[PDB]
Parts: sequence; C-alpha cells; structure tokens
Amino acid sequence: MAFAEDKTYKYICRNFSNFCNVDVVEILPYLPCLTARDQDRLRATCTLSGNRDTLWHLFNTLQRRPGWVEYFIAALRGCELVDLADEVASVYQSYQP
Amino acid sequence: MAFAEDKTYKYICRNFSNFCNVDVVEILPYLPCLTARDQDRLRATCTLSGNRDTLWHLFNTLQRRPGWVEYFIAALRGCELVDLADEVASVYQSYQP
Amino acid sequence: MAFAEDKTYKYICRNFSNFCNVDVVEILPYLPCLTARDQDRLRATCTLSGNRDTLWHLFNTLQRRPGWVEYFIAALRGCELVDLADEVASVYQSYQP
Amino acid sequence: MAFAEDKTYKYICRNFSNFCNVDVVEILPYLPCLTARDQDRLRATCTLSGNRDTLWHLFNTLQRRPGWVEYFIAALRGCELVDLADEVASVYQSYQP
Amino acid sequence: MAFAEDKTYKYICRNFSNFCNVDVVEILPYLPCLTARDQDRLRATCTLSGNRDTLWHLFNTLQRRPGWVEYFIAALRGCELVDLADEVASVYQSYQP
Amino acid sequence: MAFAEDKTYKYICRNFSNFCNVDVVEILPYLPCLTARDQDRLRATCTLSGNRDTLWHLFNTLQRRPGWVEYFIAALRGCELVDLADEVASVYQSYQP
Amino acid sequence: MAFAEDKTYKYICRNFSNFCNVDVVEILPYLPCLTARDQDRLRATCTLSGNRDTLWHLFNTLQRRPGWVEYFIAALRGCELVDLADEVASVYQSYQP
Amino acid sequence: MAFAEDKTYKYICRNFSNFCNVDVVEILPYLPCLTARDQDRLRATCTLSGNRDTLWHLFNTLQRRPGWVEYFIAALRGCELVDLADEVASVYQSYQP
Repeated sequence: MAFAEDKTYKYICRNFSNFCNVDVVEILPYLPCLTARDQDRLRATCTLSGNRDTLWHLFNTLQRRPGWVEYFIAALRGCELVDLADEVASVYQSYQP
Repeated sequence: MAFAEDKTYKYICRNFSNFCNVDVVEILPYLPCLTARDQDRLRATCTLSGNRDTLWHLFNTLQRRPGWVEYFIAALRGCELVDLADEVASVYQSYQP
Repeated sequence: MAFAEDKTYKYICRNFSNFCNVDVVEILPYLPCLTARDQDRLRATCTLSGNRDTLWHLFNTLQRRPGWVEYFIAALRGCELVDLADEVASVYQSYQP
Repeated sequence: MAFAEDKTYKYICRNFSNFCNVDVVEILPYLPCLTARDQDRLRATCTLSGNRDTLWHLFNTLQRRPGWVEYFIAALRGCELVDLADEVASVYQSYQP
Repeated sequence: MAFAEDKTYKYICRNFSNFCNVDVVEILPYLPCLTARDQDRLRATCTLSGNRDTLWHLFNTLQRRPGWVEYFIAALRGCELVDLADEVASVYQSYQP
Repeated sequence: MAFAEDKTYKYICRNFSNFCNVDVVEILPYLPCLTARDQDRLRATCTLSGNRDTLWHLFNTLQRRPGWVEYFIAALRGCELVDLADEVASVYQSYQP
Repeated sequence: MAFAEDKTYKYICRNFSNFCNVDVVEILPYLPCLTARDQDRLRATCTLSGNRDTLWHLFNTLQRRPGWVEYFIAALRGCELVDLADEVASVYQSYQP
Repeated sequence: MAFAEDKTYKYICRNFSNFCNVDVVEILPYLPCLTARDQDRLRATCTLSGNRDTLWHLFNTLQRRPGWVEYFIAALRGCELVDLADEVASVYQSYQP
C-alpha cells in the first residue's frame, strides 16, 4: 500500500545515514520503475556531487513511482546488500494490512 | 466540458497533497497548451521556489486554457504517473454527459 | 532625436510580442546606459517573473535615458539578433530628419 | 520563412517526447547559430540537469535565431538522425509557400 | 522546552558567522523534522543562492518545527561538527529547568 | 547616545549612494537587532526589488532600534567593508560626549 | 458553530504572535474553502509584504467562510504542525455544545 | 583611488563583451579580496548560468571591494591574460593623480 510505501520512505530518511554503501550507479539498472530519464539525472548528479549526496535524490526519486518499494527490495538484493534489503522489507511489511 | 474541467481542477486542489509527485520541470514538456511564457514562469519559479511549490503554480496556469485536462492526463501518462492519471481521468469523466 | 526614440519605443511595444527573442540578461551586458542599479532590478525580475515578462519591464527601463536606441541596436547585434536590429534601425531611422 | 520555422518549433514541442534520443552535447557543435555562450549554458545545463532535459532548453534556445531550422535539419543529419531530420524537414517544408 | 529552543535559535543567529562550515546539503539529510518539501526549498535555494546563504534559510526553517533543536544537535554530530554540536547543546541545556 | 545615532542615519542617507556596496541579503545575518520578521521583509524586498533599493529599506529598518549603530559597524566589518565601517564609526564617535 | 469559529479566531489574534510559524505560502494548498482568486492575493501579499505579516491577512481571509476551522486544523496537520493543530482543536472544541 | 576604480569598472562593463575569455572558476583563486563566501556564489552561479553569465556577476562583485582593481590586474596576470591585464591597468592608471 501507498501508506506502507510512504511510511517506508519516511523510515529510510529517518535512517538515511546508515545506508551509504548503497551504490547509485550500481543500483539503478535494478529500477526500471524510474524514468529512463530520471536515472540520467541521478547518474549525472552522482558525477557531480558524489554518491552519498545523490543517494538522497534517488530515494526521493524512487518513492515517486507507486510500487517502488518492491523494486527497491529487489535492487538491494541484486546489489548483495541483503542485510539492507532485509532491513527495509521488515519496515515495509510492518505497514501492510 | 468546462464544468468537468473546473470540477477536475477543484478536485485537484482538494487532493493536491496526494498528487505531490508530479514533477513540474518534468511534466511541462507535455503541456503545449501552456504559454511559452508561462512555462518559463513555472520553471524559473521551480528554480527559485522548489518543485512542489511550483506545482501549484503549474496547475493554476494549466486550468487557464480550455482543453487542459486531456493534455494533463496525457502528460501524467508520459510521466508514467498512470495511477495519478487514471485518478484524474476518473474525476474528469465523472463530470461528463 | 527624442521624437524618433519615442516612436521607436512605441513601435517596439506595438510589435512587442514579435521581439520576445531578446534575452534580458544579454540586453543587460551590452547596455551601460542602464543604471548599475536597474540591471540588478531587471535580472532579479528576470529570475522572479521569467523572461518575456521581464522584457517588457526591460524596454520600459531602457527608453528612459536619452541615447538608449543606439545602445539597443548595438546590443541586439552583439546578441546576433541582426534581423531584429535591422528592423529597429529601419524603424528608428524612419523617424530621423 | 519565420512562419514556417515557428510551426516547426511548435511541432517539435507537440512531439518533443519522441525526440529524446537527440544528444545535446553531441548536437551543439552542429549549431554555430547558437551563441558561443549559449552552448556553454546548454552544455553546463546538461551536466547539471541531464540530457533529455537540457534538450528542451536547446530547442527553445535553437528556435531563437532565425534560420535555425535549416541549421537543425543539418544537425540531425550530422547526428545520423536521418529519420528525425526527415520527420522535421517534412514538417518544415509543409509550411513553406 | 520551547523557551530553550527559541533562545538557542536566537543564539545561533547571534553567532551565525561561526557556523559557516555547516553544509546545508550535507546537513539536511539528518533533519527529517523538516518537511520533505522544505529541504527541496533549502537545496534548490542552495543551488541558486549558495551554501552559507542557504544555511540561514535552513536555521530559520529548522527552528520551525517543535523538537528541532535535538534534531540539529544530532545532525552536526553526524557531520562531525562535534565542537559545534557541543557548543549548541551547551547553549541549549543552559535554558532548560 | 540617541542624538549620535540619528545624526549617523541622517549621515547615511545624505551619503546613501556611497554605501551601495553593502549587500542587503549579505549583511542581515550580522543584524540580530532586526526583528526576525523584518529580515524576511528586506530579503523578500531584495528579491522583488533588487539590492541598492532594498539597502534603503534596510537602513530605514535598521535605524529603528536603539543600539543598531554598534550592530551595523560590526556588520560591515563582517562584510569586510572595513573602510565603510571606519567611515561610519568616525561619523558615529563624532557625535558622542 | 460560527460562534465557536469566531471564539477560536479571537484566540488566534490574542496569540497571533505565537502562531507566526505558520508558513502562509505553505498552508494555502490545504485550504480549498478560500476563493481561488483570493489565494493569489495572499501570496501576492506574501511576496510583497513577507510571511508573518501575510499570516494575519491569511487568517482574516480564512475566518471569512464558515467551516474553515476543520479546514485549518487539517492544514496544520499537513504541515506537521501537529502540536499547533492540537492547540487549536482544544480551543475549538471548548466552544462546542 | 576610488574614482579610478569605478571608472575602471565602468570601462569593464562598457567593454564587457570583449572580456568573456576570463574564466570565473580559474580567476577566483587569485582574488582573496572577494569573500570566501562570494566565490561560492560566483562558482555556483557559473554552474547554473554558465561562464559568460557569471563573469558579469563577478566584475560587479569584484568592484565591490575598494582595492579590487589591483587584485583583478594581478588575477588576469595569474590567468595569463597579459593583454587583458595591460588593457585594464592602462584604464586604471588613466584615472590616478
């Protein structure tokens, strides 16, 4: 649900600092939900501002597509950030009926 | 119909908080109904004031030209805001004969 | 002469919509007739209200100091608005003895 | 003609989404009509704002100089956007006497 | 307490110049008390107007949400602005019962 | 003394044009004597109306609260308008017992 | 009730200075009871005259239309002025039979 | 002298178009007269608005500190803009007693 998605995103920003390792350029191919465009923005942002900065735009960009959370859990798993994926899914499923 | 357009726009502000996602700078390319001026007015506003803020200016500008609702529904769809577009179209059709 | 200058400015507003192409910030480097303070006013206006809009405020500012017309034709030529400059000069010289 | 160029640009924005593949940084060397300065602005915008995005600034920037459409048709052809140039040229010549 | 928060914010502005290093874009991610939007406004402002400048909008923006002081002290510590955090917390606790 | 402060402001406006250098948006952070409101008023004034214009509104605002002179002299020094500050302090101390 | 709404508003002005945090430009999107023309006036006022100032004009406009209190309490909540919303509702319900 | 500096700045704007080659990001390190902060503004402006545009803010920014002309001449010389440096210095000494 959107309410769950929205609460997830709120969690992530609560805890953004922990996430870091998340690699924007690595993570994007796993997010076909993002506009073929919006990836460019993130990917170009990263060149300019460095990863961890752009990470913030990406999540804000990620939470933009209904259904995004499932995409993301998949993404971290593609990124072998399994412990992180497990961390969000916990948060995510916590807000589902 | 206009009655439908105004009810649509009136709906939009009622439920604006939900819309949140529309990316001003993103959606404008789909809205050739808007004044070549007024698009500059939006984006420069976007630069000065940030996105969601500029969003509001965009809608008020949008509802100014006859036919905008179809333009808008098309726009959201290019922005893959399908659920958002489907939501608007519903509100729109609901007011058609 | 002033009569020519005034007829020119009146021409410009009577054909204002046609000019648009003029970029205000650029009309600004080439135009030392404008007060060091009024350029700030325009550009800040330009940022705030967008270009075409700011253009009108720009011309309105420009026609205030004797000699502005020569400055302007030079400016467009610096902006490679040669056909535009050629148009004004014609309009301008049409009002010279 | 001015009228023909303008309809083209209005056509382009009607159909902008289709254009996308157009590469701003690639296309700029082919546009000596654009100000040596403006290219910088597009090229820097592109770095800041991403390609398809800056694309929009570019067309709006391109249509700024009379004669631009031929420059543009030439450009697409230099960019092996033969199908695109043919698409535009069609639109352009459709508006010439 | 509210009284403590305001005295703190008044202190911050008393002593703003010392703060400078504080990086708006770096520090915002630690500040979920700020609206997901007002960070855009700070950040877009930051892009437009520069860092230390936006720092100011941010503090005025930060002091907007009850409980913000705790949020800020935490943030600076994450920004390894330990001496700064120590400095404010000192100011802060000085105004609590 | 109050008598000293007023002669100073009368000095400032009688020499207002000389000051310009003072950057309105820049100087405000040094002036906590100003109401947390009134800074909004100046800056917003600055944005719509431009700097030197706003300077007058700034000075006009500043001279309203007792003690402002010490604040202002300090401010200019923060703005490294040392010669400007030196000029005012001279004017200021010239009117003290 | 209308009387309850009025009693709330007098509370507001007697405590107006406290309530300035309300960000005018921010709050309007939650208030569809306001006349679509009349919001422009607030923002135009807000921009011209600054926020806290505009708050008062906003309130005076808001209390014009019956039912506004529910609109407002909701509004603050959207602004995560939960404590502020919590403050008003108390004052409000204290005046209902 | 101040008289000399301003006449130079006026010259600079009267010939600004000629100057362009001046590279903002390159030139700033040679100007410790500008506030370490205003470099950010220029350096960030260059980013948003392009190099030709920011040069303009820079000179107006440069002419802001008494003594700036010597700094600028030094700077251009640091920038191997020897012909440019000779051009300005000539203009400068032309207004000294």
